[PDB]
Amino acid sequence: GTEDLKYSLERLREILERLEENPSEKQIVEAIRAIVENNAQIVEAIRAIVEILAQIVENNRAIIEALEAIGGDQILEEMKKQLKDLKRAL
Amino acid sequence: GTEDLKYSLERLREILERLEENPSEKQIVEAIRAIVENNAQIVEAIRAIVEILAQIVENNRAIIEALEAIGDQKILEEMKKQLKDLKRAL
Amino acid sequence: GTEDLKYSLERLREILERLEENPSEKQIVEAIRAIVENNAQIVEAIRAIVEILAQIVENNRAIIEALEAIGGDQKILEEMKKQLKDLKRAL
Repeated sequence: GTEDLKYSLERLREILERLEENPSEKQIVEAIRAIVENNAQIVEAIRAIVEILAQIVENNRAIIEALEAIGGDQILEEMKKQLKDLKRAL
Repeated sequence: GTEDLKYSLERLREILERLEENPSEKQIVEAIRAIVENNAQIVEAIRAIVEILAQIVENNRAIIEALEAIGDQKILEEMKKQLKDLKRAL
Repeated sequence: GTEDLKYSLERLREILERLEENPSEKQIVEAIRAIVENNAQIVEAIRAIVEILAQIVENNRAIIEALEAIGGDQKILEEMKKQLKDLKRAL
C-alpha cells in the first residue's frame, strides 16, 4: 500500500511542522494520534506483504512440481526443502 | 535498508532515554520528529520491498513461460493465474 | 512477526486512548516509549521479510538451473538469471 503510506507520511511531516511551530500538549497528543494511524497502515502493509510472500511460495511449489513432472533431477529435493523452510518461516 | 533501519531505531532508543531522563516540551518534540524520520525510513524500505515483490512475480512468469515451452497445460494455466493475481495485489 | 505487530498496535491505540482521556508529560513519554517498542517490532518484521525475499531468489536461481539442465532456451534463461542477479544486488 505504498500510495496510502506516502500520503500518511506527507500528513505526518505537516502535523509535525505544525507542532514544531506552535508546540502544545494538545498539539503533541494530536501528533501522537497521527503516528498511531501511520503505524496502523505500516502494519496493514507488512501483513499484506507476508500474504503475498506466501502466495509466491505456493507458486514456486507448483513450479517445482511441474519440473518433477517432466523429469527434473530428483536437485528437486533440495529446492522443495527450501520451500518447506520458507513455509515454516512465514 | 535493513542496516540503515537498525541504526535508525537505536538512535531512537537513545533519544527515548535522553527524553525520559530530562522530559521537556522541546525534548518531546525532538523525540516526535525522530520518530517521523524512523517512519520515513520504514516507508522507504517497504516501497523497496514491493518493488522487489514485483520483480519476483516477473521472474515467476518468465519461469513459467520457459516451462510451457518445453511442455501440464492445466497446471500451467493454474500457475499463470496465481501469477496474474499476485500482480494484481501489487 | 505479523501477529505480534497486530498486538503491539492494539496496545498503542489503547495507550493513545488513555493519553487522550488524561494528557500528561509522563503519559506522553510512556506513549513515546511504546511507539519505539512498536517501531522495534516493525523493524524486526521487515528484517524477517528481506531474509525471506533472499530465500526466494535462491530458489528461483535453483529453478532456472533445473530448467537449463533439461534444455531450457538459453536466451530466455539468460534474461532470467539476469533479473535474478539484479534482485540479489537489490537485497
